[PDB]
Amino acid sequence: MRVLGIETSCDETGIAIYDDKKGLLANQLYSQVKLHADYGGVVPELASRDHVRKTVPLIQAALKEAGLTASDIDAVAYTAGPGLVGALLVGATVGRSLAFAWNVPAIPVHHMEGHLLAPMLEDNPPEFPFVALLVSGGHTQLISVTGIGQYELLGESIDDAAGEAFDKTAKLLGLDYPGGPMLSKMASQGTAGRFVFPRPMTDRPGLDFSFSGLKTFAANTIRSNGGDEQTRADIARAFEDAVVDTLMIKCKRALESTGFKRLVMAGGVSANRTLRAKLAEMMQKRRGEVFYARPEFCTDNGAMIAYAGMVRFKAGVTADLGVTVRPRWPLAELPAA
Amino acid sequence: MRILAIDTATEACSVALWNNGTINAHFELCPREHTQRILPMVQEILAASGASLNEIDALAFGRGPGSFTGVRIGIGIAQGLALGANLPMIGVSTLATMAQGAWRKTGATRVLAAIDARMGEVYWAEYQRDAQGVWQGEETEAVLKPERVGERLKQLSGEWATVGTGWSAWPDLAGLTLHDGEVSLPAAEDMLPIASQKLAAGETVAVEHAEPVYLRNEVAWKKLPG
Ligand SMILES: Nc1ncnc2c1ncn2[C@@H]1O[C@H](COP(=O)(O)O)[C@@H](O)[C@H]1O
Repeated sequence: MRVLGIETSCDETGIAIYDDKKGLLANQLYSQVKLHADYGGVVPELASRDHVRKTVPLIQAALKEAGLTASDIDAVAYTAGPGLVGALLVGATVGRSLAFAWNVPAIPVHHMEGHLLAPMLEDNPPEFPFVALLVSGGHTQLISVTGIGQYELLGESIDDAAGEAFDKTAKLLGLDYPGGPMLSKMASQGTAGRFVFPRPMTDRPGLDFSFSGLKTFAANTIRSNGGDEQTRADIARAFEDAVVDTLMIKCKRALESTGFKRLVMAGGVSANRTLRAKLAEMMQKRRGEVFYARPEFCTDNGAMIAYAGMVRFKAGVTADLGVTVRPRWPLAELPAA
Repeated sequence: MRILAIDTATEACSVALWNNGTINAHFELCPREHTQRILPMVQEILAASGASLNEIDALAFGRGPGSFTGVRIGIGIAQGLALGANLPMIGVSTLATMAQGAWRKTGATRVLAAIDARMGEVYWAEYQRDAQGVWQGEETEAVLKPERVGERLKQLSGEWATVGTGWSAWPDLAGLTLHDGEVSLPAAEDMLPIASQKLAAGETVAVEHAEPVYLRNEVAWKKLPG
């Protein structure tokens, strides 16, 4: 079985072809970073216009990449939400009308489920049950996964998600939007323990998060110190170490509470080098296991949508002729499979 | 020939099919329901004329201008269908489509098309039908302030029919002899004679070349300091 996946929820056009026997057959990606950088954030109108010029050519390139023709595709999967209504609508209208024209089922996919299931694309995929740490731009959640579509929210952030906290501090460190990865590169040249940032919500028990106060601590530290590269790299490292220690403490607590032996990390922030090593080390001590997506499948791609689309198609999730986008769509609201 | 036309650039949802002259059409006001109504309308108009999507010779689409969202719904749906069925595509101006509608309804050969774009500006065009039924004046398509339109009306002469929501938004814009064109919104059935002329001239594009015509290309965001 072959599923074509379409991802256009934010600033990246992702097209992929996933075969449940042979694995990933094609993976195409166009990033709009340079388009939005100058505005310091994604301009919805500019993002929507760019998905229009890249969706159809990238579908055409993905088919020629995998050396397949139209009839080799059994279903079309597209991100229906959450995301930007304007960007979502590009992939959803192209995706649904393509499925109609090819006379194949169309699969609306939840973008966060896409991220969550991205580690299922690697060898030795996680078995249920597992604790999932979803660390994205807008969300930071601890989820109890007991099956596919069986997601129990254990904890979430009350303010900034870990990803936006990374972007906000990177802006203050003079980096271009989105600065999260560049902050992490700066941090790798940093001196351990030079500065010590707090770990919010870790004094009291509970699984909820808070990162807004790290932005303020960072801002005040930048102002109270010199502007040399080494100082800024030491602040970048102190910020990263605090976010990772916080995420590690909360993951530990969730594993204890649930009683689970498996931990899965997903979302853009799960690409972080320091987070991957610290969570790996903790699971080795617990005598458990960590599961990650490859770094490219941590951020927006179409492979996770073609994969999650295939799982939903096997469970009976099909779209009617009406196209529907859900810019606000909670992971808890999605039905169990 | 067989031509399928679709339009969602404005507050209306419309589809139409041309089969060597005979036309089957459907039009409806679908505010906030564009994505919910377009593919059921396509499936129904094809089933009605017993036509298969694979037998279509050209897919005509509302290229704009109009609602940015609406124009992108129309191009998205048309691109998926054309890519899926390997169909040549024909972009038809929403301004010229309303001119054709005014001619079909009133016999008007000289049309002043104005769409009420947000921010108090209008999408403007001066369209004149020639002896061959071709609407001339595509180079006049622009986004203008009503004051600039009023100045432009002083430069024109004769009898004109008015079409579009621009005249609803600014009815005090109406030296010239103006008549109501009886068209506020485009219909896909009025795209079919324009698409038929374009297909005959070999002026079709492949799916990857289909582009929207927004006219307003200015961003409603300032760039970061310096
Ligand atoms: N290596 C990294 N370290 C920290 N944050 C990252 C890294 N790579 C991506 N991100 C962040 O992850 C987010 C993008 O992922 P997402 O919202 O899950 O699609 C942004 O907030 C990025 O700054």
